[PDB]
Amino acid sequence: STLYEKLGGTTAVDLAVDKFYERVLQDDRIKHFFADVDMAKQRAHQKAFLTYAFGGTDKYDGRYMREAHKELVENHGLNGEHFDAVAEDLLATLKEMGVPEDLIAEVAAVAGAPAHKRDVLNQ
Ligand code: HEM
Ligand SMILES: O=S([O-])[O-]
Repeated sequence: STLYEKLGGTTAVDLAVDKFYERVLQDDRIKHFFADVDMAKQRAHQKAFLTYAFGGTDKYDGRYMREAHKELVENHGLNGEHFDAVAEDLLATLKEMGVPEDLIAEVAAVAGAPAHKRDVLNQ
């Protein structure tokens, strides 16, 4: 039911979040969206993205998502291409960790949920 059950406990979740953070950090498509934020904050974001994706959606109200990403949309040019890149990066990380493909699809449908994409992009 929770993230730690899905992935096999606290080490495993740390592994997932660290790998995801590392991949986004190296991704020239999206790294500039975090340029005005420190490294702990960037990590906390990848944790939040992953947590959401695994189905702790309820922590993140769409109204809060709209507001949280508004400056990205208005000031950094955030668009659907960038959105898809973060989601892609998560799935690549999970695949590298050995996460079963059925779990990967579950999380991909949540991470790329049209309602969430609309909120994040302020559409
Ligand atoms: C998609 C699954 C998605 C969610 C969920 C999400 C959450 C989220 C929250 C809760 C914050 C607020 C953090 C705070 O402490 O104020 C937040 C912040 C930022 N996000 Fe995000 N976010 C999701 C998706 C995306 C995507 C696709 C991008 C693309 C670059 C992105 C970016 C950012 C940025 C930048 C911030 C602000 C900096 C930060 O505080 O981390 N998010 N997001
Ligand atoms: O231990 S938490 O900051 O991923």
